[PDB]
Amino acid sequence: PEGPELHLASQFVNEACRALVFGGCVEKSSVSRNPEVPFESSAYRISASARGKELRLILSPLPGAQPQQEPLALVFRFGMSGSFQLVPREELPRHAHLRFYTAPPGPRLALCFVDIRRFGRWDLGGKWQPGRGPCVLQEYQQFRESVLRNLADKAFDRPICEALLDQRFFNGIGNYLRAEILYRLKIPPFEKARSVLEALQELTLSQKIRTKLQNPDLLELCHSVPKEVVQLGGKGYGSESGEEDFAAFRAWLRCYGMPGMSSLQDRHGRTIWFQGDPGPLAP
Repeated sequence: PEGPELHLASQFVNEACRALVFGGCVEKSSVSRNPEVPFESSAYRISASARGKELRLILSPLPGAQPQQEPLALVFRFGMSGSFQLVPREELPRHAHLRFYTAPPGPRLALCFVDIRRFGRWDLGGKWQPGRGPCVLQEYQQFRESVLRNLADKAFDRPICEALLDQRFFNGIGNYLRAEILYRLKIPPFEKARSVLEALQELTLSQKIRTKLQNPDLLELCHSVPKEVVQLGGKGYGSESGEEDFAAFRAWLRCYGMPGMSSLQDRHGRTIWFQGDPGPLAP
């Protein structure tokens, strides 16, 4: 999964669990190799936050809840088939590996982490993945400055398409986004990353409008392009509107997996999509 989905998923969890009160223990499927979740409360709330390709659940016991329980945070990485679903209690998905049950007041619902391929993972604690840079969606300015400040790093010796997948600098950017981003500026996927960014290393609003507005740079699109998907996905995550959502996503794509577009393999075996010249560092 990539940036936008984790953000939309975090949005779905919050709006769905806003008035919901959960109770009991956090159940994990026996087959799952992920860690058990030491947690038990008669009444607790579930909120979510997203950063890059990670989602953080926070379990917060309500005042008066028993037994005594400190708030617990869990960080998730979805993987190929990872997802969060809110389902009726008697209708648990076959591959729900982590479940949260609602308290007696109201219908019996279950917030489940569904993942048939078990590529997903979660870790106890609320700490994000070590070394991952600022979120390109929520922390744009910190993201931009971090990249420019560390241009001398060996990561930018790599071709631009490979550097975009580096979560240490482009946290939230994945396979389809890098294809769409590079396509907008028609930048060859195999140009030296530093070369593409060297020019970017204070203008007034009137000055930015006249020069910077109609000519967005690479880093600007690293934030605005996935932001287009967020405002494309709407409140579709976790709904029955799955079919119509993916239809809008397919129409939004301009390069990735599109007819007429070229495709190569980076050093990681990941397929990069582009149009025209591959670049001086193409294998």
